Amino acid sequence: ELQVIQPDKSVLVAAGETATLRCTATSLIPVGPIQWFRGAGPGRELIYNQKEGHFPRVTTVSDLTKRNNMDFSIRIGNITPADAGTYYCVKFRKGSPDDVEFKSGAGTELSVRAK
Amino acid sequence: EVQLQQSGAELVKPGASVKLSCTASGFNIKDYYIHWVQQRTEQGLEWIGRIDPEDGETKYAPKFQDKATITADTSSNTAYLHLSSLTSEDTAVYYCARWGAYWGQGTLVTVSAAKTTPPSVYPLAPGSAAQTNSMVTLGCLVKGYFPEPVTVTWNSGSLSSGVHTFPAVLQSDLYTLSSSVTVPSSTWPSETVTCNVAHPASSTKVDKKIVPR
Amino acid sequence: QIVLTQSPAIMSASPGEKVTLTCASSSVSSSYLYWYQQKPGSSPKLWIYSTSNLASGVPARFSGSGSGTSYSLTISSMEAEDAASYFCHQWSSYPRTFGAGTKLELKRADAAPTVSIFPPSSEQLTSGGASVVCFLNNFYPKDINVKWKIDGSERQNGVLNSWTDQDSKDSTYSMSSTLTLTKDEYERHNSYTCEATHKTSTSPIVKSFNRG
Repeated sequence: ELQVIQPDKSVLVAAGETATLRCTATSLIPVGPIQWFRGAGPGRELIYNQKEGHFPRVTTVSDLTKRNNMDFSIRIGNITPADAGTYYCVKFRKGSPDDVEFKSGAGTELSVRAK
Repeated sequence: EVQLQQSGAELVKPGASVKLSCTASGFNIKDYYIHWVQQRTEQGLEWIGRIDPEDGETKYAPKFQDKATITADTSSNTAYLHLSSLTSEDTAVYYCARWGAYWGQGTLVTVSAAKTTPPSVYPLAPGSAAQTNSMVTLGCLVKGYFPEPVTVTWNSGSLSSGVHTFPAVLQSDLYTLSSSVTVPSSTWPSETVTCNVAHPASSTKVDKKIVPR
Repeated sequence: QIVLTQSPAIMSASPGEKVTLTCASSSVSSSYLYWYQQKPGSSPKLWIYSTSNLASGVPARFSGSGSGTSYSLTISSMEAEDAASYFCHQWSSYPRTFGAGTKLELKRADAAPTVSIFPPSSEQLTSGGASVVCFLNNFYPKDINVKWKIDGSERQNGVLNSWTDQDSKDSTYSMSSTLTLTKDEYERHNSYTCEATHKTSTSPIVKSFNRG
């Protein structure tokens, strides 16, 4: 049984700084990619997807290409007040018709101090 | 740098099959989904499918399910697109993509029962003793070849400013293409202007020097 | 699958003009909406991602907006290098789809075509064929009509017409018209005329030669 753990309930950064959203998985099973979202539900915003998508503001804390990697923390650079919100670390599994969400973290609230 | 290099243009007889290739550099395909897209002149861009080279999982749009088979080889860092029972509606440019901003240059796939034919290149010159203007326009007529494409350059790529190479037009299973170049009259009578026509399907590379008459 | 309707399919804008391209969806889409710029002979380039974010290298004059079932791409000040085809794309619903695209041309000043006519070369005449080539280069607007006149009579078929896309520099169009005859049919006539009708002239634009 894999768990998605976000050790930070909330985070405060200044505008222009970097936001580090921490997330660790407890298992490699099941196989599947990790995705980051801002918000939950149907209209949630895709923040990161390790297999497809354009996310030039996001860098991974660790090397996700390593087979035994379980750190899925990301860094969002040049934070502005518009980046404030709740970010969820989500584990996906292989399914039909596309990848299917397996488990989501409890979320990390990002708040920003403006300039 | 990330780059995707696709295989050359293909000519397939209707009902037969073909496998297109896509080799990546600057990254390992094992780490990302590799997508395939087709673009027809009258139907726009259509997503065919993708593969996860890490586990070999493939997805397909329901339109291309029994038509397309996507494979990948992590060792050679290459993805493949196999197309079966090709009809004339499958004539398109097929793209390789790591989704987002990384695309291949595309692969032309012509599905036709017509035979391969090398081109005839003909020079287009105004003639000696003709009235000298400020500019002179030379040309190059490429006629009676199949299939696409044909590569036309002037002076091995040196002349590029006033060049117009026109799209090929099919007439009774044969293409005709033309290209013009406009250079100052103080150059062409005294300097070499050569038409460089290449047709890979016939392995014919012809240089045609433009001489007056 | 999601239908992405881009209307109008072709539009024109002058330099410095604000232009808005629209993308309407058959069903709702989310931040999986990308815009791709494509010019003839090149791969699609990611231009806008997640509705409003510019890809690296995209000039600041571009901007994206929209939500739900309708989205838009906007150029604040049209430039010549902006002339291309733009496709909206969604991949929040399976399977991912593209719009039919909007071709965007730059509305430059009118330009008359520079016409060159070439008799059949000596190489082709020895093969038994005779092609008369007429180049109509660097004109604007794109709309043009060419007729072939042979000794005062129009030759209706045997003509192959080809047009270039809008040039990246001067934003003009070019056209090539080739009239192909057998070597015999060609030698049975003296004067050949390439006649064009274009906005830049209230009379036909004629270019001719005598076979001797």
